[PDB]
Amino acid sequence: TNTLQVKLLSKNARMPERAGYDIFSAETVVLEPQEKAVIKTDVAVSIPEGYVGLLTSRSGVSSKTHLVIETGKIAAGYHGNLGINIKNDHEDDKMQTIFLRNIDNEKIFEKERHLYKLGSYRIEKGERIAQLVIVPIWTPELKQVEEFE
Amino acid sequence: TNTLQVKLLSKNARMPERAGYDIFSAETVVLEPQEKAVIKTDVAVSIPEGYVGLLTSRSGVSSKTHLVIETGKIAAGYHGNLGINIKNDHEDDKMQTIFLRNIDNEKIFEKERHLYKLGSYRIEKGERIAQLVIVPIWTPELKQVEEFE
Amino acid sequence: TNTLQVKLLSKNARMPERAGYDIFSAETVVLEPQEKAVIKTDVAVSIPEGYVGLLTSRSGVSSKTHLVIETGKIAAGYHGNLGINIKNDHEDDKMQTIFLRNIDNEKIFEKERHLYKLGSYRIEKGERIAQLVIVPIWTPELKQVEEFE
Ligand SMILES: O=c1ccn([C@H]2C[C@H](O)[C@@H](COP(=O)(O)NP(=O)(O)OP(=O)(O)O)O2)c(=O)[nH]1
Ligand SMILES: O=c1ccn([C@H]2C[C@H](O)[C@@H](COP(=O)(O)NP(=O)(O)OP(=O)(O)O)O2)c(=O)[nH]1
Ligand SMILES: O=c1ccn([C@H]2C[C@H](O)[C@@H](COP(=O)(O)NP(=O)(O)OP(=O)(O)O)O2)c(=O)[nH]1
Ligand code: NI
Ligand code: NI
Repeated sequence: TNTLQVKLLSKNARMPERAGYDIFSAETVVLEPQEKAVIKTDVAVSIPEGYVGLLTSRSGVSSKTHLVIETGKIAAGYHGNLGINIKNDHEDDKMQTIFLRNIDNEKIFEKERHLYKLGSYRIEKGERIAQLVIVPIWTPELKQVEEFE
Repeated sequence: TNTLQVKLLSKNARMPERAGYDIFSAETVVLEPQEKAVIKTDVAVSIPEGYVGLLTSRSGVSSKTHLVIETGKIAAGYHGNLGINIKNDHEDDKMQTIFLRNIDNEKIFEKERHLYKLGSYRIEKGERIAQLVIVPIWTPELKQVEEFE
Repeated sequence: TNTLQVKLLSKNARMPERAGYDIFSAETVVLEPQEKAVIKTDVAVSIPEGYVGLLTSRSGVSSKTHLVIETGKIAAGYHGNLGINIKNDHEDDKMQTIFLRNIDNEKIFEKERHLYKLGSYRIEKGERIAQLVIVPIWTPELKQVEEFE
């Protein structure tokens, strides 16, 4: 029908909301400068054939922070946990600071002061970090050709 | 109809040209190694429903330079100024040089010699830095599901 | 018809395979930390009008390695050699190691021990490094407008 199925794999998951669908983190993580990771959404979707999903970066977080989301391509009928392919592309300049930075590049004040690497970010459980955009995909048969028509 | 509306927000803006639409800068800026920014196009568009716009990187500039454009997703019926989400991902190696580099990685000769950080780029007002690609988006209603069909 | 033409430009090329089409390298290359490059596929395609191709990153390699593929936008009816726009975004920390890393971040054991820069990768001729995803593109005529409807 004209409806997309969504399964919540955990009590940490969070239903998407709408043009593109806001995707939420299911875990709290701390990324150091240049650290890679795959953030679990604990959400799965059943995209019908003739469609590919795009788990792509959000504009707010991406423009404001060094959090770089490589757009994931959700294949039609892939039912696994959707993971955010992320890298804190902030330069590892060896410096230190007492402040983590949220997904709005603002400092997180700590009641218990800790020492962090400069350019570190914290993603909180249930935060809007990505979004899902579904678009039609064309799958034709391939033809080995010596020269095009 | 079969026509996309385009509004010029400034005397610095520049009409797009065509497969994908060439987007022009409306400002001259200088990005240091690892500097983030949002370059204003001074251009706005009214994308109809059932379509999402993609303000994505150009092939020439992106392959030739360290100028990294995170593809923007222009939602159907967003009428604001389109901004290029960019980062000069060149490593900040602390070195210095007398040359800025254009969007073709070539050196810019300065009649008035200045000291710049190595790996700096200059985007000129009215230069082709990005392009707009519009594609159909699918928006179905979401259904909370315990298991897929 | 309902068929996409594919031409092999070399004896090093390799036919794509299928949701998205797996793209193979036609050359063996070694990328140092922060090195840019355009990897030749030795493959050309004739995408019909009303469609744009997306030479985008693979999930395995991209999430596992620092190999960053800026998604290429293959315009309808572009018949040139498809090249992978890549950057080894691993930080140039000046360190050295005897191991190259494959597209699975695993160490490559060398029978002839050599000295490499830490965070270097090797792409092998005939490896799955990218994939092609074709989606419909909308090309309307542009209208200069003082205010939207
Ligand atoms: O960022 C991502 C990327 C992929 N994925 C999922 C969706 C997709 O079904 C799967 C990998 O598909 P890709 O086409 O992106 N890469 P791969 O070539 O490994 O998949 P396949 O071999 O099935 O084409 O992993 C994510 O959840 N997040
Ligand atoms: O690079 C960009 C990214 C976004 N934009 C614009 C277009 C879009 O309408 C708006 C942000 O939409 P996104 O879906 O990209 N992110 P966000 O989640 O913040 O928007 P919304 O909350 O409306 O979904 O900003 C740009 O001009 N350039
Ligand atoms: O990563 C890439 C990017 C582009 N290409 C090819 C496909 C495309 O037809 C051509 C460049 O088209 P783009 O729209 O990506 N950039 P450009 O503005 O230079 O092309 P045009 O001026 O024709 O719009 O180069 C690749 O093979 N790999
Ligand atoms: Ni993209
Ligand atoms: Ni970097």
